[PDB]
Amino acid sequence: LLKPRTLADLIRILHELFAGDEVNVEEVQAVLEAYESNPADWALYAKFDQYRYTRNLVDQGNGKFNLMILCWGEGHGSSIHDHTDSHCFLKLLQGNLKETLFDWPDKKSNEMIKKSERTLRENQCAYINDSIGLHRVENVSHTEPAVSLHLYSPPFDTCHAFDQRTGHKNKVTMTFHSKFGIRTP
Ligand SMILES: [Fe+3]
Repeated sequence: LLKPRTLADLIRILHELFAGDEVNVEEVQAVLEAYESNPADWALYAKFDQYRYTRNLVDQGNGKFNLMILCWGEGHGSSIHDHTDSHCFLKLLQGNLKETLFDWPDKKSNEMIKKSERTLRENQCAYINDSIGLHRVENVSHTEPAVSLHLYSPPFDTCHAFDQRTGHKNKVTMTFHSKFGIRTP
């Protein structure tokens, strides 16, 4: 496990770590954390939208994981969501994100209430999966966009969004704003 000097080396070490069947979560998190965000490395993926956060595919991990860059304008956030029985690693490349943790709801319609919340700062790496809980990610800044590096394994095309007032969930199809630096139709 060596310190990645650049995004490209980070991706090379990631392919080595996911070469097997089973993920060593702590080692992935440690190496994502060790990568010191350099904007020159990832400017190509930092494609923003005025109305909501964008998902920008970087690498498909030989089918073992999706590595993608998310671009969060001021005030942009996600729904409360799950991660489709996959691992989710979330590293801050620039700015700050607020993460709010929720428990899976009862089957009785009730307001979802937060377990916790925390700020993720530049270069920190958060980890989550469905056995830990659900979560919402937002850029609450009024002045600074955020950029995060997300790694899901196994990859998934769809997830669930949760309505904070009832806990009822609906299915959501992930959209890509770009793939490999190329904007999608
Ligand atoms: Fe998430």
